[PDB]
Amino acid sequence: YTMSLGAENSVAYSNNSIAIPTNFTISVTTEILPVSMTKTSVDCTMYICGDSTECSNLLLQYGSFCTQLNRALTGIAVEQDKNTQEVFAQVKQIYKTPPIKDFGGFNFSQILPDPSKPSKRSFIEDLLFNKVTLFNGLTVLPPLLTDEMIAQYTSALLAGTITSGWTFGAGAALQIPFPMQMAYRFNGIGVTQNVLYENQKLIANQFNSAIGKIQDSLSSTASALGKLQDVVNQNAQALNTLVKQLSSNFGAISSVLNDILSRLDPPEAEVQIDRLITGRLQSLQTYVTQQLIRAAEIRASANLAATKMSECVLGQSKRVDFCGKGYHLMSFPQSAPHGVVFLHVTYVPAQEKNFTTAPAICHDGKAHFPREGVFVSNGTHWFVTQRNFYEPQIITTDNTFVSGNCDVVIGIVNNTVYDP
Amino acid sequence: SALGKLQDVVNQNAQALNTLVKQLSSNFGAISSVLNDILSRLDPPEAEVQIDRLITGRLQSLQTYVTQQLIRAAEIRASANLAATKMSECVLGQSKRVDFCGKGYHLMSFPQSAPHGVVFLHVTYVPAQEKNFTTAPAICHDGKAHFPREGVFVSNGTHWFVTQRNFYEPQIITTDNTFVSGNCDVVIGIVNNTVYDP
Amino acid sequence: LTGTGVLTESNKKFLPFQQFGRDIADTTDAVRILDITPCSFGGVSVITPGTNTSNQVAVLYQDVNCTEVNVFQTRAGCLIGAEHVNNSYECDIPIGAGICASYSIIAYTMSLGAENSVAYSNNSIAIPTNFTISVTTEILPVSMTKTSVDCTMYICG
Amino acid sequence: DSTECSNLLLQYGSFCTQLNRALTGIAVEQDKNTQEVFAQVKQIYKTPP
Ligand SMILES: *[C@@H]1O[C@H](CO)[C@@H](O)[C@H](O)[C@H]1NC(C)=O
Ligand SMILES: *[C@@H]1O[C@H](CO)[C@@H](O)[C@H](O)[C@H]1NC(C)=O
Ligand SMILES: *[C@@H]1O[C@H](CO)[C@@H](O)[C@H](O)[C@H]1NC(C)=O
Ligand SMILES: *[C@@H]1O[C@H](CO)[C@@H](O)[C@H](O)[C@H]1NC(C)=O
Ligand SMILES: *[C@@H]1O[C@H](CO)[C@@H](O)[C@H](O)[C@H]1NC(C)=O
Ligand SMILES: *[C@@H]1O[C@H](CO)[C@@H](O)[C@H](O)[C@H]1NC(C)=O
Ligand SMILES: *[C@@H]1O[C@H](CO)[C@@H](O)[C@H](O)[C@H]1NC(C)=O
Ligand SMILES: *[C@@H]1O[C@H](CO)[C@@H](O)[C@H](O)[C@H]1NC(C)=O
Ligand SMILES: *[C@@H]1O[C@H](CO)[C@@H](O)[C@H](O)[C@H]1NC(C)=O
Ligand SMILES: *[C@@H]1O[C@H](CO)[C@@H](O)[C@H](O)[C@H]1NC(C)=O
Ligand SMILES: *[C@@H]1O[C@H](CO)[C@@H](O)[C@H](O)[C@H]1NC(C)=O
Ligand SMILES: *[C@@H]1O[C@H](CO)[C@@H](O)[C@H](O)[C@H]1NC(C)=O
Ligand SMILES: *[C@@H]1O[C@H](CO)[C@@H](O)[C@H](O)[C@H]1NC(C)=O
Ligand SMILES: *[C@@H]1O[C@H](CO)[C@@H](O)[C@H](O)[C@H]1NC(C)=O
Repeated sequence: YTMSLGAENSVAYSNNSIAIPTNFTISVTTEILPVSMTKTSVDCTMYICGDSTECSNLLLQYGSFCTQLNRALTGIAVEQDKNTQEVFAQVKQIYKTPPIKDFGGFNFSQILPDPSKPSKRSFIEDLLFNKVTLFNGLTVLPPLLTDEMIAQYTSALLAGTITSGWTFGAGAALQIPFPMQMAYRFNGIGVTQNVLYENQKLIANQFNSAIGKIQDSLSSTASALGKLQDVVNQNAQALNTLVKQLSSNFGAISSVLNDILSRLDPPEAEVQIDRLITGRLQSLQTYVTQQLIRAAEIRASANLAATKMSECVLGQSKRVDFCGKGYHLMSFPQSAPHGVVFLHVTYVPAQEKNFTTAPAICHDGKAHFPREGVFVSNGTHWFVTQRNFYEPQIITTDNTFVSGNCDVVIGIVNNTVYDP
Repeated sequence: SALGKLQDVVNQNAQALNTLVKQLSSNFGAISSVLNDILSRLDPPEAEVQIDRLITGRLQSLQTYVTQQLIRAAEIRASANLAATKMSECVLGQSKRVDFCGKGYHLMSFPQSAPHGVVFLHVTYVPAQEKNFTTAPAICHDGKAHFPREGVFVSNGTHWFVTQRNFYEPQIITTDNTFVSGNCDVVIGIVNNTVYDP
Repeated sequence: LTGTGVLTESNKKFLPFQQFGRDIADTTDAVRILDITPCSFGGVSVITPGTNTSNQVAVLYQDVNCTEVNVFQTRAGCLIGAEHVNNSYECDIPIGAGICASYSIIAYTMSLGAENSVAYSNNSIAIPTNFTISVTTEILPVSMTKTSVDCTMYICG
Repeated sequence: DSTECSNLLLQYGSFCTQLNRALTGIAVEQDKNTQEVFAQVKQIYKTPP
């Protein structure tokens, strides 16, 4: 068929009509970002020749490409370590969650470290690790930061986020009861603190339900970590392709160097060695170039991940869709085998209602504009509310300001303004 | 080693050029690394065979160097895009992004030149001398719940004040800097207090 | 068929018509039944606190269980010449697998940072009473040397 | 379409698969770039008459 771009709808746009939500949704979405890849070291002399002195002699008379390839691979490994350090080792102190989990009904046991010691990983981290499944001079250099240390970094970041908000990302951590932290975050997205202080129980229940939906999605729905799996698969495919190319004839009489040496005279043996060296060296050049390109891509992804950690996790971001769809509230990091997972907690408007607006109010031959919010009328009664939530208030001189007469404003209506 | 990044960049470039020069004087499987001796010693068929071999080797070395230079140029372009962005919203303005231009609340930045790069001196605000106070989500007065317009309600042990979030400026609770948004029967943590009406 | 490696008793079962056995990469693995496993090999790294600070060095064999050949064993391989201390310091020379070295040469596990527990409780906040103006230096390369190579002159001369 | 090329390339290796995989990955990446840049919404809104 021809793919459909999405649902087709027409929005009722009028010069005196607005739609304001009367309810909200706390939605938790998951974002996957690769942070690093496997550190592979290739010994060029061992790969091309395989501990044969004569092939090594012909290689060293050929040139110094081996040093260049080793330097490139070493630089790739150090870049991977730096990527891991920059994404994870950001906070200079390891914060510990207090034993009394009094977060005003906001459950966090699914992302907090489990006291039962499952390698000091949260239950979500355990599912993330379990969901992804991971001789010729080819070695795998272990990462500098172990999985437990990465988990401890994530736990410290998460504990600092809960117990201090964004204060610990800008200096010394300052304790906050985590309810006024949510009130501050609501203030950041344009919602007054009264919404939280009226619907705290509902907000906590919705947040726990969203975490549970993430629980079910990670438990049942597979292929949720497609990016990390794709990175691992590409690296494994490239390595396997190099391994397969090790046993190519390249125009020689045999792909086994030892067989050539034990069968053929030194002049013809060395010309066959030259052919094999040319082929294997070209294959290694191709592999190193692809590895460098992939390392650059992974470095860009890790820079993006570090920016997301610093902006979404250590604070509240006003950037649209940078930390999840909707008005971003907070983010929680979770460790992944070769990357990171961001649980973005966001505010989504819902349950909308029609209203009639007016730019200003003409009262006593004067134009009154709202300080913050918008003028809305249901039926024949006029009120002022806030943009992101329907909280009507009586129009009063305190929350409105006067600017000129009501002759130049287009769309102004006649209404009374209460003077207290 | 304060300017270690620029030093690393110039060292990498110098190493690449030095490696190219060294590879120029490599045998590449021929009889000698010099071409004039090949001309003066061999007959035209063998001479052109050795010249072809040397051309192939040097062409491979030059392509390797060019590819490395292209990768490094892409990385430097990314770094320069980052630098231009940092200049754009940290020198030409104030950035609200966390840790983009310094550890702490960024105030302003100053750019300075460098032999092959730029250096940003980020002036940032860092809180210090933290003190512990007793808080409440709202204040109950005349059967009504009062919330601060901006800031937070704190208590020093006996009296309740309202201050700002990033600094301690305690002020008496007043109807001017507080707003009423309901009663005291729904707010968790409500604390009874009086609000001065001027 | 000539080669270098270690002959080992094989638990795999061959067939009467089968003589050689090759695993992935089409390389010889088992020969008639004896398994061929090449002897241990790997890289050699040197850990030094710099020539001026000291003349002492430690040798790290990566991916080699060097019990066959001050000895420490880590997931990154084995280390010779360093005394294992059970303290926790900031990493100075990154060895790998969470293990670093510092100056006698000691090897330890990385200290992730100062550990403190925020005094988190309801109706309690921490508010600063003073400010600090901090200037932080950040360095970003903007450009590199523009080099032009004439291929005709370089290759031929 | 010469059999000698196939004969001399089957022993040369599997570079053709590498190049095809690289080009396929590039093509998939461009499709993803367009998809990410242009499909920021899932509803096709229409301007009122
Ligand atoms: C908002 O939705 C929740 C259920 O999601 C409901 O319990 C609540 O009453 C709604 N709010 C209003 C004002 O109707
Ligand atoms: C949080 O959820 C876990 C299991 O989902 C439960 O054991 C725990 O009691 C919950 N905490 C609160 C405060 O409800
Ligand atoms: C309210 O708005 C919706 C969509 O914005 C529209 O379909 C509906 O007709 C409006 N209702 C009234 C009474 O205008
Ligand atoms: C409009 O809504 C307000 C709610 O504040 C209510 O007091 C008023 O009666 C409503 N007017 C009409 C005409 O429904
Ligand atoms: C909206 O447009 C209509 C034309 O259909 C006009 O009669 C009306 O005065 C306009 N109202 C405002 C507030 O602009
Ligand atoms: C508002 O009232 C004034 C005075 O009664 C009148 O001149 C004007 O036409 C009214 N405006 C509207 C929009 O009804
Ligand atoms: C009191 O303040 C200190 C520093 O000012 C802070 O680190 C601590 O969390 C606070 N709470 C205590 C000691 O209960
Ligand atoms: C709190 O401060 C007020 C005035 O700033 C003072 O009257 C009172 O004695 C103080 N109480 C304590 C316990 O420090
Ligand atoms: C704080 O929590 C304790 C129990 O942990 C409770 O007794 C107290 O009433 C709470 N105070 C406020 C202001 O929420
Ligand atoms: C606040 O005062 C009202 C009446 O004056 C009383 O009913 C209520 O229990 C008081 N609350 C507290 C926390 O003292
Ligand atoms: C170490 O540094 C010193 C002074 O900085 C210098 O003289 C020496 O050459 C360096 N290395 C050696 C060989 O000690
Ligand atoms: C080395 O081998 C011994 C026994 O052969 C084993 O106990 C030890 O775990 C190995 N060391 C490592 C981690 O390579
Ligand atoms: C740490 O290591 C030392 C020496 O390796 C050993 O005595 C013991 O396992 C640990 N010592 C202490 C005091 O924990
Ligand atoms: C704040 O620190 C400065 C020095 O940085 C000092 O002069 C001043 O007395 C301090 N202020 C307070 C209120 O302690």
